[PDB]
Amino acid sequence: RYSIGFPSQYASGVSEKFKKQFRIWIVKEDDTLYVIEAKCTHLGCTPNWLASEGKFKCPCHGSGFTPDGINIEGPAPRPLERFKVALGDDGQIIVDESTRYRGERGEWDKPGAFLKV
Ligand code: FES
Repeated sequence: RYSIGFPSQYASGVSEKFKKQFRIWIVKEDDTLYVIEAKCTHLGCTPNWLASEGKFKCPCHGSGFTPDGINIEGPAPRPLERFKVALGDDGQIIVDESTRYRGERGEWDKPGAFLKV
């Protein structure tokens, strides 16, 4: 549970603001904003946004992820997890890390999984 500011403060694509501090990527996809835990779901390393290649490269066992977190290569077996994102009373985005949405169980499609912006 913390704040990552106003939706305006982001552009489409991948932001690495709170990567060092909160171990997250904040991604605005087409219509929407969502928050990716930078935690490889192979064993546990911290992968690396690679804008050139449109990819989060995990340096642990090569695992590759698309900009939406989908596991596309390497040993990683499932997409990178996502956190609940809500607008506060002050309009700023609260992230709640103790709720998580698993893209391969249709959890990205349920409330708090993203913000429409
Ligand atoms: S922990 Fe990321 S590839 Fe193994």
